[PDB]
Amino acid sequence: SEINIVPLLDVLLVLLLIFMATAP
Amino acid sequence: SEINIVPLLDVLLVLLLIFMATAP
Amino acid sequence: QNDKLKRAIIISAVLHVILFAALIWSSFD
Amino acid sequence: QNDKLKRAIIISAVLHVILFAALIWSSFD
Amino acid sequence: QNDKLKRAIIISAVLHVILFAALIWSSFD
Amino acid sequence: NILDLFLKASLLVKLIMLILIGFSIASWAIIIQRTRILNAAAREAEAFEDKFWSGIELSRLYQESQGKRDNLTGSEQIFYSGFKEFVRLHRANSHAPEAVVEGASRAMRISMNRELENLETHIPFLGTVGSISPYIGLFGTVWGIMHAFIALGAVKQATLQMVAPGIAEALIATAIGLFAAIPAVMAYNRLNQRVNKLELNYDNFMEEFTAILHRQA
Amino acid sequence: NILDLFLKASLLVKLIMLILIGFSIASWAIIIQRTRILNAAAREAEAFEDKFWSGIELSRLYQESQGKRDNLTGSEQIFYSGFKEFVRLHRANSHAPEAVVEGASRAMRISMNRELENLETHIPFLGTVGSISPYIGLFGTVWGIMHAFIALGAVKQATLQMVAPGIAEALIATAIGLFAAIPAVMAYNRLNQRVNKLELNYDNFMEEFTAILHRQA
Amino acid sequence: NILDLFLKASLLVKLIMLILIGFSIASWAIIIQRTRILNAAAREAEAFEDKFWSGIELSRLYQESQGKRDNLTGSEQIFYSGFKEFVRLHRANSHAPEAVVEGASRAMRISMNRELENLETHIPFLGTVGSISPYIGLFGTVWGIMHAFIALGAVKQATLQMVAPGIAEALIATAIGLFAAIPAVMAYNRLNQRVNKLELNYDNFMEEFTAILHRQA
Amino acid sequence: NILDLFLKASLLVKLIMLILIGFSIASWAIIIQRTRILNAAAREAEAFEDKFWSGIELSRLYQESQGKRDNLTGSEQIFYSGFKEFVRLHRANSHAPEAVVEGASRAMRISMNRELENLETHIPFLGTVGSISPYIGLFGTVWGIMHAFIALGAVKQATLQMVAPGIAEALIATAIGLFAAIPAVMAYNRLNQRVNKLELNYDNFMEEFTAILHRQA
Amino acid sequence: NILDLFLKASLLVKLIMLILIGFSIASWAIIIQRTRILNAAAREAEAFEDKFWSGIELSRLYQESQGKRDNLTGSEQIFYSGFKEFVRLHRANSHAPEAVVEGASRAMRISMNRELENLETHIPFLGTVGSISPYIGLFGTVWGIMHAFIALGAVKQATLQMVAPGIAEALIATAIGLFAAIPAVMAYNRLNQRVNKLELNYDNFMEEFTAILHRQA
Repeated sequence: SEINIVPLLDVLLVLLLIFMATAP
Repeated sequence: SEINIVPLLDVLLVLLLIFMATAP
Repeated sequence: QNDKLKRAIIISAVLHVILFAALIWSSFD
Repeated sequence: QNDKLKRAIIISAVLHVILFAALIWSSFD
Repeated sequence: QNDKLKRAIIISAVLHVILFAALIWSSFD
Repeated sequence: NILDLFLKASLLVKLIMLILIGFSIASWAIIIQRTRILNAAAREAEAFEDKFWSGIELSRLYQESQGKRDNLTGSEQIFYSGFKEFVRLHRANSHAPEAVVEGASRAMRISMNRELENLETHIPFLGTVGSISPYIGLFGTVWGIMHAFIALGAVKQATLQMVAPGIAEALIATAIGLFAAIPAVMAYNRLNQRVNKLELNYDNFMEEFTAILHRQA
Repeated sequence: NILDLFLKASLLVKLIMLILIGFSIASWAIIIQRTRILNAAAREAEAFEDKFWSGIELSRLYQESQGKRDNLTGSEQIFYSGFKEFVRLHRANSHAPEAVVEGASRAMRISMNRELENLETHIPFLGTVGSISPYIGLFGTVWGIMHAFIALGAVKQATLQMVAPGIAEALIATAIGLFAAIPAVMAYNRLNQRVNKLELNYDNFMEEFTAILHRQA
Repeated sequence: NILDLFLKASLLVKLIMLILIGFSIASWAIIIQRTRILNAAAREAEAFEDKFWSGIELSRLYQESQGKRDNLTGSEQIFYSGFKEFVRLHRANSHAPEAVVEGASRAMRISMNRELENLETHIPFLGTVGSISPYIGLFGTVWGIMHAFIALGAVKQATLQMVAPGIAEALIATAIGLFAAIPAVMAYNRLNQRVNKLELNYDNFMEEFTAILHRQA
Repeated sequence: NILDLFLKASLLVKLIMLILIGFSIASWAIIIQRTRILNAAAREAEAFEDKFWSGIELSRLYQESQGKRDNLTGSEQIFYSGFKEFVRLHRANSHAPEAVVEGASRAMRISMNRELENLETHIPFLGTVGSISPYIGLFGTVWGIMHAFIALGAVKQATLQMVAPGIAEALIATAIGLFAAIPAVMAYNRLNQRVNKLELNYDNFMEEFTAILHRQA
Repeated sequence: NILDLFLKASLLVKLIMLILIGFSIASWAIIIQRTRILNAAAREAEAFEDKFWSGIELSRLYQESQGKRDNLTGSEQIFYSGFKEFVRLHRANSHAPEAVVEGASRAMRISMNRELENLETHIPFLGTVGSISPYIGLFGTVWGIMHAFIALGAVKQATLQMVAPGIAEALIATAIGLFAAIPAVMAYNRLNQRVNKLELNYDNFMEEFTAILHRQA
């Protein structure tokens, strides 16, 4: 009985791409 | 032998916070 | 133990309702 | 055992206070 | 024993080479 | 403005949030109820273990147990059923000793199985909550972000402030998921350990009592 | 539509989506198939366990068991194999009484192992699916994200209108992965618990039958 | 500086910080207090085992043990209980040797179980704290990210002050969560392997004592 | 595309990728090798276990084994060692049954230990690879991000589009690390489960053979 | 550059770096020290195993061991202690053969435990270092980034170009931690495996010598 938060990296990368895309 | 995921999540969160702080 | 289970359910429900209401009220402020 | 628990709690509290003071001092430098 | 290990090593190597070649090709598309 | 965010969210997000709240409410009460039962059972077993080996004759113990009728629970029920069937088979004519011993042993096994089944109720439900809770929240967050981008795509030219409120509303589900997930994971292991520790004592007591009665006949 | 997004996707994304859909279908089929068998086995075992202790002579039970020999299962099969080995060894050779009991015990153990192996089919695949699917989804998303970063590295003055379809396609893979991974985890533990609870009845019956065979040997 | 950010944060973040601080204090106290008890138990066990193999008559040791009966602990209590049960059984009704051997064995087992239960306390709490420590920090970081995104949604252009609180609260939550988890991880296995070696010494002593008692009767 | 990024990478990143690829190749080779050996050992053990209980005299089996006069594998080795020890130990030294039984059992234990050691090679390498692999990927990611940020400050123009490639390199490194890591982590447990069952079967066979030898003393 | 890094770094940043460097040096020194000791122990054990089976009478081996005097390690120490205890117990003529055999076995067990404890020194420090190292680096990185962000708000002339040198220096902390932690796990596993290998040889020799000594009684 543990906690799996593996899919959270997906959301982190998706959100990270937004800031880079709208940089200029 | 089990996969340790916490350090990767911490590094990703740190990078995301760094990118967010530079928005303004 | 069934009546004790119902009492525990009621106590948990009322405590959760009170805590959530307090958190929501403090969130606006 | 309970007295040992109280002594351990007191020691831990003193150590935590000292560590917090050291952290606050190091935050300025 | 050793010959079987060598054969398994060769099979793994060729499979990995094929997989990497397939992955590289998909990048141009 | 948490209430405003809850009202503004789509149907699926609200449904998932209600489901998670229901799981949390159902989860707390089970732990609160089961801890007391396990704690009481431990001391009752210790007390009965203390009383049995005092050197008192078995007939006196049976006479004491007769009055308490159905109030007997735990190892007391085991002793009552075992001695009852032992006496019933012994008073029958033309009896082999080993047959009577086995007849008592099967009753002891049945009683112990019933007691364990009664004790271990509702425990497996916590593991399902602890293992499924975060996934639903992540699914809700992904769905919310997907529809946020779908709504953003309607206008091809937009800035971050056009989509920023949508993302913040989506991340609500994962927090509630983790909040519901943590306590069940915390409590399940301790409950299982207590159950196993209690079962071992009953096994040992049954073995010793079966061994003792063999020399009686 | 989703079909349009599937069509415009490259080979890798299509393959990943097809694999995930296949895993979902296989998991549902396995759960549905295994539930009925695990339900029927317990009923048959309980019925035979109730029938056995009626006090009928073992020879009559063995004679009746030969009528439907090709369709026996569970405790009936265990008892049939044990009795057959016992009678063959006793009436075909002259040895010490302990050797016959040892051979009967070995035959019963082998039969029980075969029965458990037949009962425990196709279970670990659910656990493998549950432990594998999220990583496949993450890889499928990371591929697209890396390609989007490579594309954005060369272009200038991005308006967030060119990379939106990439995010829209990437999110669906993770959503499908989570949906596939949800039910296998909850099915696995329940099925394992049922099998573990079923093993003890066979163990107890083997011990009791060996003890019974010892006396009449 | 840190106090400014802590005060500026909402109440939920402060509650999470307080919970983490409490867990850290409790873990430190338990780790401090367990080692002295373990070392004292080991030294006492070795010291008592030294005197048992010196050729002194067992009757003299039993007489000496009575003088401090109420304060007996460690390996000394097992011998006391075993010898008391053996002498009581032998002095009464002239029981068979197997009966007195089994009585000594059961008394020794009960005493050993009680002693091991006394030794192992609060150890699983450290493991639970070490396992579940960082996820509360992740909860806090998620809430901080949500607050930062909500702040970024203002109509006006964002500034440093508008996004200052969320970043600070998330960083503080992560830092405290990481800080609270080190000692439990560093101490759990070292504390468990300490008891795992005393159990073996107790088992060996029990076997030797039973073997010695076998010849006397 | 990606090949250009790999060509433009630094030395340490390329070395890390090569090391990870080599580890993956070695792990896959070992995994492919071990399974056939395990299955062959299982079937060979089952065949000889079946051959033992057919009823043929043990002397004939020993004569056939000696006539083979070659290295054996599985349960055949244990029987040969035990019988060879028994043949000399029965006539020589003490004729008490306990001494001969213990002497045969010691040889059986030694043979079991050496066979188990010979069957369990190259397994811990998979575990150590699974434990160590992700940290190298994280090291590569951190190094890439550090160099990307260091290079940015050397120019007057500050654009994130200039920083974009380093993130892609870091993500590639992390993905390769996880891909190398996972399969060994699964295979370690998947392989240990089989060795446990083989050990149990060997122990049961040893117990049966020891009883059979003892009953004729 | 190290002096520049230390000058530019504040408190709680250089202390962590010094601790990590010390841990790396200590781990390397411990590994280098222990490899030779283990190799020499293995060679000496093999040599004495070769010597024992030469057919020389036990008495002559005893004078050879006495000629060696104080300098004895492992099997030599076990044999010397066992023979000394056996002779001392036998000369008294006040104990049964089983008593003297048990007394002889106890001394050998104690000597074996002491030798294993002497061999197994300093191993757990490697495990502690490997388990702890990354988290200290993460804590240092978080603290450094917090300080860098805090110092930025003081100057209102901030630019995205001027923060890159400050951000770059913070991440050096975690790389050192990972580099320190990498070899510790592999060294720990290999050393533990070698110790486990030696334990079996010691146990086998102890059992064989106990049987041989009991034979002459």
